[PDB]
Amino acid sequence: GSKKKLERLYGRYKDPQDENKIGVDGIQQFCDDLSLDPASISVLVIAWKFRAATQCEFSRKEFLDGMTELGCDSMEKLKALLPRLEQELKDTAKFKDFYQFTFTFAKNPGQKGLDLEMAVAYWKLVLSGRFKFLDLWNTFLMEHHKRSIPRDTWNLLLDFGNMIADDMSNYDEEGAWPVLIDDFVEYARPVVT
Amino acid sequence: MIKLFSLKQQK
Ligand SMILES: [Br-]
Repeated sequence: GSKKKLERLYGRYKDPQDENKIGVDGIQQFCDDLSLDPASISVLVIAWKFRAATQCEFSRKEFLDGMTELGCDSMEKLKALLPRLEQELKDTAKFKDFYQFTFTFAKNPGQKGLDLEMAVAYWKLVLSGRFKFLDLWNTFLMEHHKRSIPRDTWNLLLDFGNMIADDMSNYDEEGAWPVLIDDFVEYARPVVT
Repeated sequence: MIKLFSLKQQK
């Protein structure tokens, strides 16, 4: 009898043209109800707790299972959890999952890579103040017109950010680093010396 | 939901 308030609350957001998903306007309302910027990290966290497949929509099962898992039948209970969830992102292993989730969440379904502009936007979001070289990294990619970002390069950039020194000296010129990261270093090394 | 603005202006 707990699903009662939850089913009703789902009906608030469901796409009129598809009962099995929360659509564009529904996502806009859901965010509006939470008093959050749709594009905020806080919304991203919620989707990550929902285990959402693709940005800008939730399946009827993504919403119900997710809210159920957090034990929330309202939008205030959800809000009350935000910080406890946002803090949840201190754990290194928990943040990695979130970070890697961001890739598959952000990209188009059925395509292997992530478009550059979306990747930058999502990097700014998740990796802001985690990465000393973010600004230079995005610029690097924009200037050379790499149109797409592979999963391998996305996932490993995290590890790169964790271990790279202010002067990049500890970076081994051999490495097991994906080409794109290595190119960045060979570009970025002069700019810091 | 970065793409939500573009997807609203497109629908
Ligand atoms: Br589903």
